[PDB]
Amino acid sequence: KIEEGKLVIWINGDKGYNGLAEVGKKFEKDTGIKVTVEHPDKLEEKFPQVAATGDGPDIIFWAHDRFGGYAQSGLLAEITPDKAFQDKLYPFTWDAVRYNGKLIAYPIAVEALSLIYNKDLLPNPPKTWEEIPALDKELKAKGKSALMFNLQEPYFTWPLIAADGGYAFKYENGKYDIKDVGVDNAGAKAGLTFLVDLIKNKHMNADTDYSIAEAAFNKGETAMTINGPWAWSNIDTSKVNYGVTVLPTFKGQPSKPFVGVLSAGINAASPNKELAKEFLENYLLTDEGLEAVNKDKPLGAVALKSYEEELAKDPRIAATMENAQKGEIMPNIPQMSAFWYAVRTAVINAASGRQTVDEALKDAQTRITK
Repeated sequence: KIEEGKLVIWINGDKGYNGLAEVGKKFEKDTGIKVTVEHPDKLEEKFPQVAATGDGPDIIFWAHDRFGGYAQSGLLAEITPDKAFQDKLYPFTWDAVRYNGKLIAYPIAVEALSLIYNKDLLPNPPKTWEEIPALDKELKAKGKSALMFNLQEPYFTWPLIAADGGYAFKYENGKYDIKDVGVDNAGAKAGLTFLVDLIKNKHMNADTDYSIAEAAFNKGETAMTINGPWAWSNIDTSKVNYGVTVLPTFKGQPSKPFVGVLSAGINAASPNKELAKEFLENYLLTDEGLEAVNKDKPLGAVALKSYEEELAKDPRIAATMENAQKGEIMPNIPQMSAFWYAVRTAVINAASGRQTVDEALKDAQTRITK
C-alpha cells in the first residue's frame, strides 16, 4: 500500500520532471513533507495496474484523455477545490477533468494546434482557409507551397472538418451524449470537401505526413504548417523566422482543434489526499510553481489564468490558448476510441478518392454511434 506522510508523483519522461522536483523541494522546505518525482517507463500502462491493487504514486500526471478510463475504474479520487480555486483556472480546463459529473483531476497545461508560418515567405498569414488556393498559386510561381501539414492522422485534419459544425460527441453543461456524434453533419461534410478539393486542385498531396511536412517547413519549401507546441523546439530557426497564429477560419467560423489538458490526478488509494491537494493547489498551480516546471521544459499554454496571462507575452503561447479556446476538449469517454479509427479511415479514403466525402463520413458516423 501507499506510504503515509510523503508524496510520490509520476510524470512522463518528456515533461519537466526536474522542475517539478524543484516544487517538491519547496513543499518540503515549508511543510517537512518529502516529495519524490519519478518518470517510470510506460507509466500510463503501469499506473492502472498498480493502482488497481491499491499501490502506485499519490499523484499521476498525464493528458486528460487517459483519465476517463482511470476514472471509470475508480482509480482517481474526486478532488475538492473550492470555488475560489476553480475561478483561477480557465473554465474549459475543468471540463477536461470531469468524469460522470465529478472532478477527478487538476488541470495543469493546455495544448492545441496552431498555424505556424514563415515570416519571410508570408509576413501576413491568411485569416481564412478559402484564400489558401490563391496564395498557393502565387507561392508556387517561386517554387514554394502555401501549406503542408500531416493529412494521415485525423487529429491534424479535424480543426478544418469541425470548423463549420463537426464535433465528436455533444457536451451539454458537464456531460457527453454518446448518441449525438457530429461526424456526418453538414459542417463536417463541408470541411472535408474543402480538404479533398485542396488535394484535387494540387494545393496539397494526400500522402503528406508529419515528417514530410515538418521537413518542408524547416527547409523553407512551404510557407505554413499546422502543428503543436511540442514541435517548436524542432523548428530550424537558423533557416526559418517563424510565427504562430490563430488557425484560419472556414465559412467564417474558427477552426476547432482538439484540446489536450495535462492533468494531475490523486490516487484513490492514497492516504495523502489532503497533502496532494495542498501541493497541487498551493504550490504547483501558482505562478512560481508553473514557472519552475515551464522553465525546465515548456508546458505550452497553462490552465492557471494568472501565469497564462504572463506566458502569453510569447505570441506562440498566446496563439495556443486562442486556438484552444476555439477548439474542442478531447472527449475522455470510451467511445472516443471508435472515433479516432473511424475518422482516420474516412479522411484517408476521401483524400485518396476511394470513397466520396458523403459515404466516407456516413460510414464513420455509423460506426461511432454503434
